[PDB]
Amino acid sequence: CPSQEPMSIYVY
Amino acid sequence: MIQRTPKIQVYSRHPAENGKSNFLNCYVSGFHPSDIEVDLLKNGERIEKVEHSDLSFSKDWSFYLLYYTEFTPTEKDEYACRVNHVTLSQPKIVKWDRDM
Amino acid sequence: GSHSMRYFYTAMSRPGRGEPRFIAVGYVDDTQFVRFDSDAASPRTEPRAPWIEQEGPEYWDRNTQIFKTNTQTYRESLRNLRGYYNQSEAGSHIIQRMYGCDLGPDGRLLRGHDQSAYDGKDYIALNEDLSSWTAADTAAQITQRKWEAARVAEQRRAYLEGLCVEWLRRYLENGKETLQRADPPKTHVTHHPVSDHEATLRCWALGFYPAEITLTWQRDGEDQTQDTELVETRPAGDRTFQKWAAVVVPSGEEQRYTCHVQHEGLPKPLTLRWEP
Repeated sequence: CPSQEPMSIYVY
Repeated sequence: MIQRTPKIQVYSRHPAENGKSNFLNCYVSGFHPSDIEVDLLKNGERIEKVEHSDLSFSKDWSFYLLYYTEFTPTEKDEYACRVNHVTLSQPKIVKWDRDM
Repeated sequence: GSHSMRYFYTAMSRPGRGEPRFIAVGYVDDTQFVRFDSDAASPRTEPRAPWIEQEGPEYWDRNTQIFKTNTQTYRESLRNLRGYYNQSEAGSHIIQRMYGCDLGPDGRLLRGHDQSAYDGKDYIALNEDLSSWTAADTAAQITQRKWEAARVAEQRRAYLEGLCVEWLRRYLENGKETLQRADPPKTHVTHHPVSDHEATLRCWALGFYPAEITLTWQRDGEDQTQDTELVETRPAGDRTFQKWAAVVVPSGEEQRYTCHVQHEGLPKPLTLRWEP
């Protein structure tokens, strides 16, 4: 199962 | 960019036996960027219903894809895979050799 | 034996041809099990191995939401990286991401991974400590600072040491008949005269899983590394892989040559010779 990643945390 | 040209292999899933249904594979790998055109040919003509794997990549970030279709090899029919990529000035033709 | 799970994300911009396309695939070892493609007619996470089909609707819904969110995040990230490199709006660019967990033969976490590339060049990577980053250049240093500010590494560590291993261990059990089955190679040596005083000896390994294999030629018990042609291991399309190694030998000297094969599925390593 992939990791849950909110955009506000994980954006480059 | 820094582009990488595809490696190409054309081969069968099972040992080739004339008159026996099999699968014709063209494996392209080591390429970047990911856009790539791959046709399988029967006697110079494009085979219609070819399927391919989902885009994935190796540890060095280069992409690979398997294109395949069912085929029944015979003594005379020639098979090949035609590849074009941005790194290539003209499509590359690699013929199927049952020894390779 | 040892086992790993990996997700591989590819986000590709294509100015003038719509929004960037996002693909995700998931593997356990050399077996793909899920895919997602933002270009699909109705994008949703879809099974690619039979042992994952038993997962319920919440699973597929969780995965699909996650990948739809990633689709939008990677679109922003592509716009950000274009900026970091002062690049034009005209060109196509690609971000690739890999992440996942490795287990040892006992089922214990051996290490975690999270790495990214931009246009096929390393960009940023989570260090083995699962705490600190290695950034390739001053652009990636911007991402590093963002990720350090948002405590991304700590969240990565939690996932990699937790859910990653948990779910890998589940898949390994559910797919045990295939994922934990090594199929040894079928092997043979072929002979192809080249000219009057040289022939090719080609050693074949067919039908094996996983893809890891060693396949060498020796002459008088000495490795023939520089003289061996060794094709990339290639998928047969039925889960198994194929490989060959070839050496051109002097006519009459064929028996001073041995093909050696190492693979998990083998009761013991093979030594083969051409058998006229």
